[PDB]
Amino acid sequence: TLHTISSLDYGDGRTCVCRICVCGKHRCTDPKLPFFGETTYRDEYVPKSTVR
Amino acid sequence: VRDFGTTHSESYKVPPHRVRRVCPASQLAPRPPSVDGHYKLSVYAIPS
Repeated sequence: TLHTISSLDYGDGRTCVCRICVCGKHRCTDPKLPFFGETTYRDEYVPKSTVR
Repeated sequence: VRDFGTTHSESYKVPPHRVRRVCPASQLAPRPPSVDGHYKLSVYAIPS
């Protein structure tokens, strides 16, 4: 059965759909991963200058 | 005193009416997730 509201709550008045899915058919494992990438040419051929 | 009860009538009857309650997760309409990746909904709007 559904548990108490205090257990389900995060502590701010909101709860996740995974805790309310008593049957376990639904899932919420959808994190976010950024695109961490830069090439050699952009990294090391930076604009440069020097004194004559 | 005979009840006139055939095998078919006794074995097969009108099935009782019952209510099956699906999980509230299927009841609740989906929404895009929050920053943590979990779909967060208000506690007081939990259906049944």
